[PDB]
Amino acid sequence: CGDSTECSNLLLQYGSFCTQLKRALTGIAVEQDKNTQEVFAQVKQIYKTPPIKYFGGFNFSQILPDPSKPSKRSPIEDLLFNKVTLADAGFIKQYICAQKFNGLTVLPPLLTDEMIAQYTSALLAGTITSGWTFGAGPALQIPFPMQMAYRFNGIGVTQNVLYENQKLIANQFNSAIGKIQDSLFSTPSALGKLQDVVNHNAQALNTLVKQLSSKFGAISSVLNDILSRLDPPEAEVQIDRLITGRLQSLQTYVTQQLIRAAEIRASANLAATKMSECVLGQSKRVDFCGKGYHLMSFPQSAPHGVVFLHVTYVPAQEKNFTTAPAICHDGKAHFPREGVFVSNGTHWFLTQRNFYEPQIITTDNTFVSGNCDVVIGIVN
Amino acid sequence: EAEVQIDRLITGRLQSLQTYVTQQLIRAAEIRASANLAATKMSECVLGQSKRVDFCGKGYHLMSFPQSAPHGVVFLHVTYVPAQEKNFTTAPAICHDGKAHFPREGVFVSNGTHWFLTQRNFYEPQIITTDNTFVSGNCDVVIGIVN
Amino acid sequence: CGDSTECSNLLLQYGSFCTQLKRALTGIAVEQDKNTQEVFAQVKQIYKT
Amino acid sequence: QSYTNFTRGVYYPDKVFRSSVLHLTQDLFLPFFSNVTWFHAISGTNGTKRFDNPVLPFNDGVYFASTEKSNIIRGWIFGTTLDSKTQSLLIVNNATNVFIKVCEFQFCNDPESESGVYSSANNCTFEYVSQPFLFKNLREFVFKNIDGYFKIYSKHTPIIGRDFPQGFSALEPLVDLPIGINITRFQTLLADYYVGYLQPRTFLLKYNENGTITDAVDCALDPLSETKC
Amino acid sequence: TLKSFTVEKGIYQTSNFRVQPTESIVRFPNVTNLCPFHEVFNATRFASVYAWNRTRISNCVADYSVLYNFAPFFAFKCYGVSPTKLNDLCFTNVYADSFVIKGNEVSQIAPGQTGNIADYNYKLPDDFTGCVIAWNSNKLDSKHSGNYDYWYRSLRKSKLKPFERDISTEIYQAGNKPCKGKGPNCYFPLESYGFRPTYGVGHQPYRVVVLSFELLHAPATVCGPKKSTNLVKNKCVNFNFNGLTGTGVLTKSNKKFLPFQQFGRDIVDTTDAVRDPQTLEILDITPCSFGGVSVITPGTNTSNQVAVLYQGVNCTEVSVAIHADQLTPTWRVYSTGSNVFQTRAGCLIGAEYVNNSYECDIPIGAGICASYQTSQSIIAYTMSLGAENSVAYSNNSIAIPTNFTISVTTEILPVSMTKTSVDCTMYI
Ligand SMILES: *[C@@H]1O[C@H](CO)[C@@H](O[C@@H]2O[C@H](CO)[C@@H](O[C@@H]3O[C@H](CO)[C@@H](O)[C@H](O)[C@@H]3O)[C@H](O)[C@H]2NC(C)=O)[C@H](O)[C@H]1NC(C)=O
Ligand SMILES: *[C@@H]1O[C@H](CO)[C@@H](O[C@@H]2O[C@H](CO)[C@@H](O[C@@H]3O[C@H](CO)[C@@H](O)[C@H](O)[C@@H]3O)[C@H](O)[C@H]2NC(C)=O)[C@H](O)[C@H]1NC(C)=O
Ligand SMILES: *[C@@H]1O[C@H](CO)[C@@H](O[C@@H]2O[C@H](CO)[C@@H](O[C@@H]3O[C@H](CO)[C@@H](O)[C@H](O)[C@@H]3O)[C@H](O)[C@H]2NC(C)=O)[C@H](O)[C@H]1NC(C)=O
Ligand SMILES: *[C@@H]1O[C@H](CO)[C@@H](O[C@@H]2O[C@H](CO)[C@@H](O)[C@H](O)[C@H]2NC(C)=O)[C@H](O)[C@H]1NC(C)=O
Ligand SMILES: *[C@@H]1O[C@H](CO)[C@@H](O[C@@H]2O[C@H](CO)[C@@H](O)[C@H](O)[C@H]2NC(C)=O)[C@H](O)[C@H]1NC(C)=O
Ligand SMILES: *[C@@H]1O[C@H](CO)[C@@H](O)[C@H](O)[C@H]1NC(C)=O
Ligand SMILES: *[C@@H]1O[C@H](CO)[C@@H](O)[C@H](O)[C@H]1NC(C)=O
Ligand SMILES: *[C@@H]1O[C@H](CO)[C@@H](O)[C@H](O)[C@H]1NC(C)=O
Ligand SMILES: *[C@@H]1O[C@H](CO)[C@@H](O)[C@H](O)[C@H]1NC(C)=O
Ligand SMILES: *[C@@H]1O[C@H](CO)[C@@H](O)[C@H](O)[C@H]1NC(C)=O
Ligand SMILES: *[C@@H]1O[C@H](CO)[C@@H](O)[C@H](O)[C@H]1NC(C)=O
Ligand SMILES: *[C@@H]1O[C@H](CO)[C@@H](O)[C@H](O)[C@H]1NC(C)=O
Ligand SMILES: *[C@@H]1O[C@H](CO)[C@@H](O)[C@H](O)[C@H]1NC(C)=O
Ligand SMILES: *[C@@H]1O[C@H](CO)[C@@H](O)[C@H](O)[C@H]1NC(C)=O
Ligand SMILES: *[C@@H]1O[C@H](CO)[C@@H](O)[C@H](O)[C@H]1NC(C)=O
Repeated sequence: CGDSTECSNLLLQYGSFCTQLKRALTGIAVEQDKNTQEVFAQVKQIYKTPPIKYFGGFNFSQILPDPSKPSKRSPIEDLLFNKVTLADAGFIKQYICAQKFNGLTVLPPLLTDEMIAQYTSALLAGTITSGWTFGAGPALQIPFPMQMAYRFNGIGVTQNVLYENQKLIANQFNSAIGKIQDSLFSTPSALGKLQDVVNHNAQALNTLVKQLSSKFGAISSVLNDILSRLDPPEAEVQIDRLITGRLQSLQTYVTQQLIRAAEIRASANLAATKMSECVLGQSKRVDFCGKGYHLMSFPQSAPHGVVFLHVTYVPAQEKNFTTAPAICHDGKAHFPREGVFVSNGTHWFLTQRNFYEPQIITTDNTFVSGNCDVVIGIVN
Repeated sequence: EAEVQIDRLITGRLQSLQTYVTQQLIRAAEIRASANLAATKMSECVLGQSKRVDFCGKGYHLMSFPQSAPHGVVFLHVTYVPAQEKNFTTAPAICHDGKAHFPREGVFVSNGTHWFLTQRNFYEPQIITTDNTFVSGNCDVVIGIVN
Repeated sequence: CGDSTECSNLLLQYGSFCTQLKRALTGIAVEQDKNTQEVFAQVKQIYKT
Repeated sequence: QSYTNFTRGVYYPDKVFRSSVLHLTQDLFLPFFSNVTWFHAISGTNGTKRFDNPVLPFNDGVYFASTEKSNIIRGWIFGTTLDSKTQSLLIVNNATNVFIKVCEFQFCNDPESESGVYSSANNCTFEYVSQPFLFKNLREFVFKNIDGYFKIYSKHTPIIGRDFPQGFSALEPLVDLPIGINITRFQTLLADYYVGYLQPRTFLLKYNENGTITDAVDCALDPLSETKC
Repeated sequence: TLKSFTVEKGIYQTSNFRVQPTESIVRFPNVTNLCPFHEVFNATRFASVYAWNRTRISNCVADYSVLYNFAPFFAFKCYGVSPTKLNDLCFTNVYADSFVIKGNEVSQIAPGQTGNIADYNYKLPDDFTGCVIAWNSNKLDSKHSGNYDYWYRSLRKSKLKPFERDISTEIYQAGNKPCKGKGPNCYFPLESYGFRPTYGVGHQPYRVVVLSFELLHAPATVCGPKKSTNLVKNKCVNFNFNGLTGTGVLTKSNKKFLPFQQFGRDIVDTTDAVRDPQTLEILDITPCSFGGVSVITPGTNTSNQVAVLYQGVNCTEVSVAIHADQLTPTWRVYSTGSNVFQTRAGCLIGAEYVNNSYECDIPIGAGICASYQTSQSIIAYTMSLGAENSVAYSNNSIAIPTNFTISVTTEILPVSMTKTSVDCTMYI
């Protein structure tokens, strides 16, 4: 009933439909800020990296804030931002070329992109400097190669593998980060999950505005024309027809926004769970945070969402070995304490499950229980 | 004419019921999601010890206790929070007779005059011995090895 | 209102309703195929015993 | 005598200005790739020889185009009988002015300077005079008879572009004559040309930054066109 | 809004604001040629119903007071535009169908109706807009010997199409006999009704004129009288450009209209431009500023001071609307210097912006929160995210806990909600 008091007076006869629609949209608007806060505001303090960006040879320059460029965002965050900000009017900006100005107002988020970037930076500095300790109690500094050594223990790989191969691991990490940046740069569809959300909301508003042009059985869709051409007692009939059509269109908009809000809430809860378990800790849940054995994760912000970089350990270059469940020695059955017995065809060795590193089979690496007769397939 | 006026009232009341039921279905879905999370927390926090960070409260999870509440459940999460940290000098390995010694468990720390092995989550210095460490490789491979 | 021109002409006065329903049901159909693919197509190779 | 490849006949359907939009509208248009008759067999002096020049039907509306530099085509006659039993509309284009008249034209010049233009005009109902209309310039016209109005659209495209489908351009309305005339047939009046027929169709029309129509999709032509629409 | 005399601390959404118009602009064609209704209504003779006199009226000023001056009327029978207050509209096309009909068939002139006239002599569209205006002409058309210049086509092969007429007089054929000439039971079609001055009311002649009106905004006009005024640009006004009525801000347009075109439309089929009928200037129509209004309240148990956020607008326009007495809500705030702050969300009036950061209390948006602080007044600030804590990263330094705390935290989750059922029939 824009700028029409006869229509407004008729609209009042339908009861508290506006109260329910206003409250539903307000609840959605509040929920979106709750979702953003739950996903990103998980750190008690704003942590910062040291002045010297040396972490054992690991290069985080593409995920850490770039102090030179405005907004203090990482190269990857800036790429994600430039790639998905296809919304011309996603917030008021102190101000469809008309931006759906038919009583439909888009509200800004409570946390701006720079503040979200600051939360992401705090989480990244915390993870890089102190591993998972900052996510449980106070932040405890640890040298990065030692943090990685303990994460390797977390995935069942002995600490010496990292230290002996520290240069290899740092180079593979740096290469993987560069490849990720190039993949996101060269593949516009990679961020489709976030773009679809923007597109769906745009469609929801565009259709709603278009519904104003429908007649819904009236002689004319314009209230000024109805009032000009018809006397009040007939104008009220034509206006009630338009009120019914527009109100049904608003209820449809609100119902779909509530359903989409529920979907976004579920996604935000998943994002918060992933951040809590994979950024503030090391996860043992298979494929929860990337394919492979999980080592660590890094958050990056994005318009209307979060992008996680999951760093995992992937076994490579496997070799066939002959195995046995136990070794028979002096009538005793010897079992591995932490490993598998393997043979290269002439000699038996004990190795760790996730990385070939043959050891001499000794009484300090095995345990004895029972004799050689009970175990099936025991080898001398 | 009563037929027309009654049909208008029927339309209004029936539409009001459809609005109520649709909102109840959406709220029911929200409650179902919450109930599924509560049941998962009951299974993983109360019936066992969880390793999921911040799933069962802040800090390292020890145990949880359920309490009922009207229309819901309240969990009391008991966690271990480190406190009063001290900053020690560390090293990835100790070099002795040319062998590179790594901890089996724990981290090497130093008070400035002596090196000890301590459990990661609680300062408790131990003497570094061949029972606490393992040997792999030699002193020329590990970066930052100390004698 | 199947096979009726007059009702189609009146139906066009209610806007894009049919288009919104087509989008909603198509989105559901795609989502159901996404759900099946996400649950079962978790392996990149077909392994045999 | 029949040219199949016609993609032209789009015109501005209303007085609404649009900019940088694709607008879906339902109106009478020449369908894309509709069979269009090319009257080269019976063209000018050596075609009609003061004979033939057949009268064509007028189904809803027609598309007309001329490629004759000498302007042998001077006008059009519209009506149902054209022997004074019913009213007929004449739109002859003189070098000085275009003279549009509705009268009972029992006689006409239709059975090389100073050709006859005689007509009897036994009883007249409408008269109108407008600016003159008068190879390097192809002259497209659309003539439709809707609800008592004879709507004439045209474009004297300067296109030297001898190939008939040289490019796409939308026609602009030229005149809207308030004539309550029943039109079922028409004839081309000579002192070559193409005639196509309009059908109800839905088109997606592309309006550029200046509001000029630059392209169009015929929504019934192909599954791809339906997808685009 | 909250239906309470006690308001909790927070920001609440209230009604929206609009900038009200200050002027009324009528821009009708500068035409002084009166439409020839007098020559049609006050005609010497009307045509027979068989071939009604269809007069096209255009390029003139409509004036319907001529009709009230002409005579009291039997009926106006206005459809689509029901009132007789037609002087406020601009019509694209006007047609006057003039005929003399007998009284017992006047009721047959409705858009949908049966009888020999409705079916075979004059047919209106069933969705027709216009007026069928009747006058008693017994004193003019009736003759003592009978006026035989009128007839009806009561015998016809098929139904008459709306506003389409084939006036051939060929004798109706029936049966398998040609019926060429008189003698067979096929009779000549016209009725020959004779209007006599001694006939009762149902048989007297009536002069009926059907005014067919095409209302399509105003691509062409036959406008009624109004006193036009001058254009005022860059202000919110109520404008009427021919029959196009609306409210907005008129500015110079940068669109390139064809000479043909008069109006513009946006992607949502809303008017966004109009050609001025007296100057042919193309104008842009911008909606008058509007947006949500929210009130930031510390809570009525602390202070009754509130701040108002005008969402979606620049404080320059809010200040102008307040000074001009244009803002829709009639309440005002002090709006003094240092109490007006521009946020991304909108114009915040009633809070002093400070350069200190605090934890967010009452959220406003885009980073600006507000609170009630010291003497005490509402302040606005950029929210703090947390304390800073640089961590002493080093190549060879590790922090090891020496003590610990056993912490207990509380997490609350809904499990169920009230179970309801509704008796649909009893409720409705
Ligand atoms: C961490 O990695 C980034 C790259 O991922 C390093 O920045 C890169 O530094 C090299 C230095 O050679 C830059 O090379 C430049 O090449 C152009 C020609 O292509 C030349 O004109 C320049 O003078 C320079 O040699 C490279 O562009 C630059 N890339 C980026 C994205 O900054 C960074 O130095 C690494 N940090 C550490 C501590 O290793
Ligand atoms: C399975 O693994 C065992 C252990 O690695 C292999 O036996 C070992 O083979 C190496 C080959 O270089 C022997 O090295 C020897 O070193 C002395 C140093 O003086 C040199 O003189 C010899 O010529 C030779 O290079 C090593 O002694 C030997 N160890 C034993 C216990 O036999 C074995 O060959 C592997 N089998 C397969 C099938 O891979
Ligand atoms: C780093 O830790 C080591 C061992 O925890 C410290 O060395 C120890 O220092 C204590 C003094 O606080 C010595 O106690 C002394 O024991 C002799 C035993 O005869 C007694 O006579 C003295 O009166 C005193 O009680 C202890 O012997 C000594 N142990 C060793 C192996 O040196 C070291 O001082 C610590 N350094 C720093 C900087 O904290
Ligand atoms: C491992 O060594 C033992 C002997 O130390 C083998 O046991 C002998 O197996 C032979 C098989 O013919 C018997 O005849 C002997 O009497 C067994 N002796 C004893 C003491 O048990 C055993 O078979 C060896 N296993 C393998 C896999 O070679
Ligand atoms: C640990 O001790 C070894 C010797 O036991 C040191 O090795 C010597 O290092 C110096 C240079 O610092 C060389 O000039 C000698 O030739 C090396 N000798 C041997 C036998 O390797 C080693 O540098 C010591 N490490 C530290 C950190 O002090
Ligand atoms: C508000 O309007 C004034 C008009 O002069 C303009 O100068 C100013 O930049 C505008 N501010 C914003 C935030 O748009
Ligand atoms: C070695 O491993 C590969 C793994 O694909 C397998 O195909 C091959 O048959 C194996 N060979 C032996 C001798 O076990
Ligand atoms: C680390 O320990 C040194 C002494 O070894 C001390 O001077 C420094 O302040 C400590 N740093 C922190 C952050 O506690
Ligand atoms: C297609 O168009 C060309 C002109 O570009 C014409 O020469 C040719 O004969 C046409 N083909 C037909 C009519 O099938
Ligand atoms: C509109 O037409 C003019 C004609 O000179 C042209 O220069 C201008 O670029 C056109 N508009 C756009 C947006 O290209
Ligand atoms: C108008 O009608 C009156 C009769 O009511 C007649 O006397 C007068 O001459 C008429 N004037 C005209 C047709 O100009
Ligand atoms: C209709 O009546 C008017 C009255 O002035 C006359 O001028 C006009 O010629 C008439 N037309 C017909 C078709 O009778
Ligand atoms: C128009 O002309 C056609 C020619 O066949 C005729 O059948 C039709 O009845 C005519 N209609 C009118 C209203 O004259
Ligand atoms: C009347 O309007 C026309 C519109 O083109 C204008 O040219 C003419 O000057 C106007 N005359 C007066 C007296 O306003
Ligand atoms: C760690 O060692 C490298 C060796 O080049 C040095 O550049 C870096 O500054 C050291 N880190 C600190 C915190 O001193």
